[PDB]
Amino acid sequence: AGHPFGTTVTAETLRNTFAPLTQWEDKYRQLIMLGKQLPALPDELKAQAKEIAGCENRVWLGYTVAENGKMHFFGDSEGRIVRGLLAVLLTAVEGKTAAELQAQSPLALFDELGLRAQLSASRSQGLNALSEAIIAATKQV
Repeated sequence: AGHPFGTTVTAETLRNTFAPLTQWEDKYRQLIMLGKQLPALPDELKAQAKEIAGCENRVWLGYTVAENGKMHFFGDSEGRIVRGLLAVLLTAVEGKTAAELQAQSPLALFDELGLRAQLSASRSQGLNALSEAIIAATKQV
């Protein structure tokens, strides 16, 4: 269930890493490299994840809550770009209480990385679906 995002990889290392990349294709590649750091979710735990759907790809997204209220998220995806975008989202949300996550948008980091400006429109529906799954999970907790 475990992954590096939030712990060994953070919003500020993503920011420092993406900031130099001015060619958008370099952002794209960084996005893909980032998603290769996401470990494979075994079919076992894809079943305990809610299936979220964009316009081209599926993502799986689960969560647990420690007793101190912190939420651990986990997920997987088949497309490499979508694995990158999911890694960015996990970096944004991992380790936060339900209270802390209803404070800003889950997708603010995608803007901060310069990623939204050039992604296809179709991505926005999957991103927005991810955002509302997070919002919904904080509602359940």
